Amino acid sequence: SFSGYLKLTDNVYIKNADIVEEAKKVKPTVVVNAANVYLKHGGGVAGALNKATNNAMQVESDDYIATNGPLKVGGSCVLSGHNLAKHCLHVVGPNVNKGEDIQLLKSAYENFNQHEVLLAPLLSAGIFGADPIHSLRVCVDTVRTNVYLAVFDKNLYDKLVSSFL
Ligand SMILES: CCCn1nnc(NC(=O)c2ccco2)n1
Repeated sequence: SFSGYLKLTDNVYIKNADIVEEAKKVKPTVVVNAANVYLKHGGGVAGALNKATNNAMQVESDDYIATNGPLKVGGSCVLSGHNLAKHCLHVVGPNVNKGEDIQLLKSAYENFNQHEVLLAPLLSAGIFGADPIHSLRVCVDTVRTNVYLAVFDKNLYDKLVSSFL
């Protein structure tokens, strides 16, 4: 199962890890992708997860969008986890760099409650432009299921742990 995580709360754990390497090692039931509404996995966590699937995640995602149209900011869809997990839960956190409502971050984390255990990144962090300290606080105050957070950046991981209330 998951190893080397620091316990933050009853149900939230955190580790300085590359979520792709973590997914290949654990092969969890659910890996969360930091998706956009179009499921265009170009960069950040999405670009890295997609590259690890040899673009199979993008091919599956384009078929999903062709059939269903875009997701909502704050929404999600369950697709295959390919070689990384049983399932990938593509969750759209607000992208502050695109002027999206930061208040939708709680709605985005509510998607995690439909899964008993997940390997996940901090939503809206990184290239999505939100403050990761705020993302972690919304995560702990919203998610009730078991969430194993992988934070790629060591310096950010240390700041998140040392400032956690
Ligand atoms: C790229 C280094 C790790 N990192 N990942 N997301 C962030 N972002 C921030 O620290 C930030 C954005 C708005 C306020 O603070 N840093």
